[PDB]
Amino acid sequence: SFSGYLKLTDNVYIKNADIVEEAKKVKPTVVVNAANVYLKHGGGVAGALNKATNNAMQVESDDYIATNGPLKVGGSCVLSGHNLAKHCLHVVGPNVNKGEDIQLLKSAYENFNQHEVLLAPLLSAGIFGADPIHSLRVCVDTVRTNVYLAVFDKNLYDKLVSSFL
Ligand SMILES: O=C(Nc1ccccc1)Nc1cccnc1
Ligand SMILES: O=C(Nc1ccccc1)Nc1cccnc1
Repeated sequence: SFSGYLKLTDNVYIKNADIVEEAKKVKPTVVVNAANVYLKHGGGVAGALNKATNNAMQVESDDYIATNGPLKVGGSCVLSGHNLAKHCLHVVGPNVNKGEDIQLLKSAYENFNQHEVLLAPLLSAGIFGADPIHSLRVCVDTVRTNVYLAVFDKNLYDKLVSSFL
C-alpha cells in the first residue's frame, strides 16, 4: 500500500512524490488527474499521467469528449487508469490563470467523496494558479474519504507541511 505519507488529518495524507511514480508503484484503485474540461492532458500532472500511459489516456479521453462533450469546471469523470491505476478520476479544478472561479475548488474536491481511497494531486495548484495552501485547506475540509496527496515540488511540500493548521 501507500508508504512514507505524513498524516495531516484522520483521512488526508501527504507525500513529496511524483504522482506517476506513486501510481506505478502502488497501482491504486483510483488515481486523480488534474484535468481541464476538454480532457486535453498537455502539461502538469495531466501531461505527466498521460505520458506515462504512452498517450492511451489522451486517446480514451478524446473518445469520451467526442461522445459526452466537455466536463464542467468542478466536475469529474471516471475513466481507465491504464498502467497507473484501476481507474483515473479526471477532476476539473478552477484554473485561475485561465480566469476561472476559485470558489469551484470545493465542488471539485467533492468528487473525491465518491471513492473510498484515492491517490491525488492538489487541485488547482501548480500551473492552475491557485494558492496550494488554500487547495490543501479546501481538501482537508471537503474530502471525507482516504486521500493520499502526492506533491511533486519539494519546496512546496515543505511549505505545505510547515504551514498546515
Ligand atoms: O513527468 C512526471 N513523471 C513521469 C512521467 C512519465 C513517466 C515517468 C515519470 N512527473 C510529473 C508530475 C507532475 C508534474 N510534472 C511532471
Ligand atoms: O506558490 C505557488 N502558487 C501560488 C501561491 C500563492 C499565490 C499564488 C500562487 N505554486 C507553486 C508552484 C510550483 C512550485 N512551488 C509552488
